[PDB]
Amino acid sequence: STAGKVIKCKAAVLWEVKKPFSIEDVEVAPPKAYEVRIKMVAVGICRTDDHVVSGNLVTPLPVILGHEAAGIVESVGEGVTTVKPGDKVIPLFTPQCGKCRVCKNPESNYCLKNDLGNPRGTLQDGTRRFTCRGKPIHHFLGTSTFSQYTVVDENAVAKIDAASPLEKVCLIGCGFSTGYGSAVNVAKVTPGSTCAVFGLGGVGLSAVMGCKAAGAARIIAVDINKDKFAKAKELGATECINPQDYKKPIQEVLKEMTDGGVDFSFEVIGRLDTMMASLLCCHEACGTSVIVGVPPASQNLSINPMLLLTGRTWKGAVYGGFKSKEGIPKLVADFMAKKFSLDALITHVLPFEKINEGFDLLHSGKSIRTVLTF
Amino acid sequence: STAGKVIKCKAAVLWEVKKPFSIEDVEVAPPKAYEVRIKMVAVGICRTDDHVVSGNLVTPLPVILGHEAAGIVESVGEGVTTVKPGDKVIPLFTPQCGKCRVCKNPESNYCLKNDLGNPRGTLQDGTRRFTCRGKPIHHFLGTSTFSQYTVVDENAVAKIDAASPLEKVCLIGCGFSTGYGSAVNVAKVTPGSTCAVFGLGGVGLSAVMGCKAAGAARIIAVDINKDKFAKAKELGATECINPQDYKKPIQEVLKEMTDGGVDFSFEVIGRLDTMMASLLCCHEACGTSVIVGVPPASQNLSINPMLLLTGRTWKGAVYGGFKSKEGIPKLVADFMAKKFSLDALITHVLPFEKINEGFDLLHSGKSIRTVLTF
Ligand SMILES: NC(=O)c1ccc[n+]([C@@H]2O[C@H](COP(=O)([O-])OP(=O)(O)OC[C@H]3O[C@@H](n4cnc5c(N)ncnc54)[C@H](O)[C@@H]3O)[C@@H](O)[C@H]2O)c1
Ligand SMILES: NC(=O)c1ccc[n+]([C@@H]2O[C@H](COP(=O)([O-])OP(=O)(O)OC[C@H]3O[C@@H](n4cnc5c(N)ncnc54)[C@H](O)[C@@H]3O)[C@@H](O)[C@H]2O)c1
Ligand SMILES: [Zn+2]
Ligand SMILES: [Zn+2]
Ligand SMILES: [Zn+2]
Ligand SMILES: [Zn+2]
Repeated sequence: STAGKVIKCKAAVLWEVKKPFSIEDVEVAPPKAYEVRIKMVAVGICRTDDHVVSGNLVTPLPVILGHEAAGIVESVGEGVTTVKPGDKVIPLFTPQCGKCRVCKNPESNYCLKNDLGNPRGTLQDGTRRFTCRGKPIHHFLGTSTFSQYTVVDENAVAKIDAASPLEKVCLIGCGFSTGYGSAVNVAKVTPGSTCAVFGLGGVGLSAVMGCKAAGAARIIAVDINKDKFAKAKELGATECINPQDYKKPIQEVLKEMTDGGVDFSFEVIGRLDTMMASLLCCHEACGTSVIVGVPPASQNLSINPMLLLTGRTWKGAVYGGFKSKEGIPKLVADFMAKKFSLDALITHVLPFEKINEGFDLLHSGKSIRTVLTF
Repeated sequence: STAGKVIKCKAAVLWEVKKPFSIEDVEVAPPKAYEVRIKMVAVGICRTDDHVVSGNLVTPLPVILGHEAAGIVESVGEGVTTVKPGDKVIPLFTPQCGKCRVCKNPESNYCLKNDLGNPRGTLQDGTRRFTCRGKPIHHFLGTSTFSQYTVVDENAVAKIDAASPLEKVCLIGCGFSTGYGSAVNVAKVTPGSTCAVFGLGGVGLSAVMGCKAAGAARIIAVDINKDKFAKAKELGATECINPQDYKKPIQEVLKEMTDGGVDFSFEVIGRLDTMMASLLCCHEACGTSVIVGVPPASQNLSINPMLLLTGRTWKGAVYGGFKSKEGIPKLVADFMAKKFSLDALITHVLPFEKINEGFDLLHSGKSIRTVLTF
């Protein structure tokens, strides 16, 4: 078929920050050893991809973004053992190399092969694999799934049940794993808990579902766009509060209604002020706050150490604490076992060519998740 | 009798900022409903008392300070079931009321009857018990043990072993418990780990001891006053490193030396600089940083969220996370079972009358603990 030689296909290239997508012809080069070329079926538009086109994330340009996705293996490099041609996979946006200090810790998931800390714009081997009009293109977060084909490494590709719906199970690459793992795994939510979840988009609604899942007493979701409330209610929310109806700031309104702080506070928006509301609204001698939202580049918060001395614990994490290559297999098997549902979150399915339109529904706020089909 | 009514004795009166403490004559009105009037026998000087004098801790003046002590029950106020007269007893700078949210909740020890957070200088009910020169005097942290006699509340005092050598055992009243529990109880130092302790005065050295009791493998004790290292070492430190011998900042100094970050970092000092230094030296994808030192009056840190999004967990604590009425007798029981030695922390024993000399000894770096015997 194509394996061995190069494939020429399309992609939605980002050339300039604050500039639209260019769906172009590109040349995706052969899988090297311990790497794999995938053929996409469906990709999801996540707000982390919208942080690079607006300058909040700094990454080398030109670049082809994307990371919540699903596809089928077209070829394997030498000694690739885990997957084989024909197989179904979900590309992981943080790998599980198997050998590093982080990886060895049962409790850590930010493997030392990730491109989040300081972006290289390559694949672990040192190079790139894309060329457009002769100009090579950079790889986003290792995955680069906004293209009709992709080469990712063997330790960052997770195989899934060959009976999975690729057009639904794709949010398990970031959207769900992240939010759900924040509640379930990271914050260690207790049956009885009172949680406050700031932000009602596809990664936060999975934290609402996760809080419910763990046995929360009250789940207070916070947002500015009120059409978000309904869906959240429907997934596990006890009450929904839009901070615009208040005279006192929302950390006060949320404190008074829970007896001076919620048990767990989550911030799934990603902005410097709400990261403080989410610290101030938990209970001062027993709260916990999990930062989930990736913030604006180079900008700092100011906090007085007395806010933590009494006991609030502040933390955060990437991929909901789930070990990419070992955990996503499982999480897909739980989708399949009919244990939870991704259908609530996917609100529109546009073909790949409308990638920018999806980005406009994300910006106006009509989408929980827009899924792109190849 | 001693008991019955108002006692007239000597006390350590702080009438103004940065003043020497006068030893004047005060009157100690008898314990009301559910109160205790203890006679002091041994008190320890702790830098938190000192934080008031220097203005780091605004607390209302005139005042009697001291919260680290032992003595014997004298007159007990009507309704007390907890302790009776003659019991060798230790006061507690954080109450364990039993009934409040924090008290009910299995992890928090910050009882609401505290003037720790927000001060008031009285005993719980709102009134004060000492008068000097027809002027009424405030209390410090509901204890005020720098005095021959004091009136505590019932939910704030602990019953200990009638064999306990007051003079040494008094240290569990702040210094030991805080540092110990900071490792053993809240950082949760897992076995075969690497810990860093910044600061080597009474409480800090108990934090060194606690990390060893938990079973960590490398203990790095960072402190500028070299002299302390001899004790530190002998007590449980692996390598205590002094900050001035370096060219490079102590965070990265420790980062390289530990494969990018120590596992548990504690700051048992109070310098804002050091609270930051300690966060940055713990491992980005699973580091832990407990604040233990009391920051001076409203000097706020500036930090960027990315230090937490990868996995660091920042948090704080009072009383080793030990619930007061409970943990301190248990801990003293282990001390009576020869579990630790408080001899190694006590470096001077002054006659009470010398209160002023002991503060100087603190300020010099000659002392670890100084016991002012009554
Ligand atoms: N931790 C991770 O591993 C990880 C992975 C992916 C994404 N993320 C982060 O999650 C963030 C959220 O992503 P998303 O997928 O949910 O997209 P999203 O854009 O749909 O969600 C944002 C929500 O915030 C709401 N909002 C806006 N202003 C608000 C305000 N001032 N107060 C409260 N709510 C407000 C918006 O209306 C929307 O409901 C992303 O920015 C990204 O940084 C984190
Ligand atoms: N949370 C609580 O329960 C609790 C209880 C008691 C005390 N505290 C606080 O803990 C702190 C310690 O008490 P202590 O009696 O042991 O005081 P201490 O003065 O004896 O300890 C200070 C140590 O820090 C060292 N040091 C000073 N500046 C330094 C710097 N810039 N870098 C590194 N080391 C430096 C000093 O050399 C000394 O070794 C005080 O701030 C006190 O207010 C908290
Ligand atoms: Zn790894
Ligand atoms: Zn994403
Ligand atoms: Zn103290
Ligand atoms: Zn209480």
